[PDB]
Amino acid sequence: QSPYSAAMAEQRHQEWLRFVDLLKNAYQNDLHLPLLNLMLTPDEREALGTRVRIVEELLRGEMSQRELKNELGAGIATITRGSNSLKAAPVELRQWLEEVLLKS
Amino acid sequence: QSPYSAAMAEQRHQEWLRFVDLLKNAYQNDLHLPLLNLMLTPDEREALGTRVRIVEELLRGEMSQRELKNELGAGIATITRGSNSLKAAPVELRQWLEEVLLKS
DNA sequence: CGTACTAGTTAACTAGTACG
DNA sequence: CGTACTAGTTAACTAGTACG
Ligand SMILES: N[C@@H](Cc1c[nH]c2ccccc12)C(=O)O
Ligand SMILES: N[C@@H](Cc1c[nH]c2ccccc12)C(=O)O
Repeated sequence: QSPYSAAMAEQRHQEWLRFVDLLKNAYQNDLHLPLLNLMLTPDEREALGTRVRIVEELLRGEMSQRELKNELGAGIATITRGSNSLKAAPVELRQWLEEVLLKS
Repeated sequence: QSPYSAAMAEQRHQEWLRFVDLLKNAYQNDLHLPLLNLMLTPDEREALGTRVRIVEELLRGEMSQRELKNELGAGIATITRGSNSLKAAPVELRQWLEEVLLKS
């Protein structure tokens, strides 16, 4: 009896993270932006602004349900379906989401 | 006309950067992955996946224009229109592309 | 008070061929 | 031999209302 893969690494990284390695070369300076004008599009930083704005504004929960859609212009399907993604993720790394709002 | 500084206007984009400061908090550890599962989508690693595939395979030039389409499945309009993006970018920061192509 | 949902229109990307 | 084009389809995202 002998296991195939278990010691050192359990999950294998093939695509999304070899991209996060070149991102840390332009994150020390700030050259991942002319790099994003060659491999992706302006529509990727258009959907980062309004998507990161309904989550950064929902987690506060003061004026974010009926009265928020008029300020930016993002429907009630995106503002409350962004809430459905929070209940699927785990709590050990939802905990880091608290490490980046609370300010420690 | 002027020895130092030419034309005064001042301009800054605040959307992709509210996402780059919180991305640097999870880049020191590695919690930007549960982060990409609740405010990005699985199509955001399918676009960083296949878009980093036609550029990292075009810049070398071995099997990335005609014989590539069957190996993964992206069509000839993405692997040849991705070449048109390089002709628009500048050489001062395309130079950093050499800082991460030669070494990587 | 809050959420979920039913109806409403837009956007990128994919695939095999045409010519320089 | 290396690029770009004609024709083909596959997902994403907006908006305003009603019920628990
Ligand atoms: N994964 C997101 C999908 C999404 C696309 N565009 C959005 C804009 C805002 C919020 C969420 C989204 C969700 O279902 O929640
Ligand atoms: N700006 C890119 C947009 C793009 C979308 N999907 C792609 C796939 C591969 C390469 C580029 C892309 C282009 O037109 O080239």
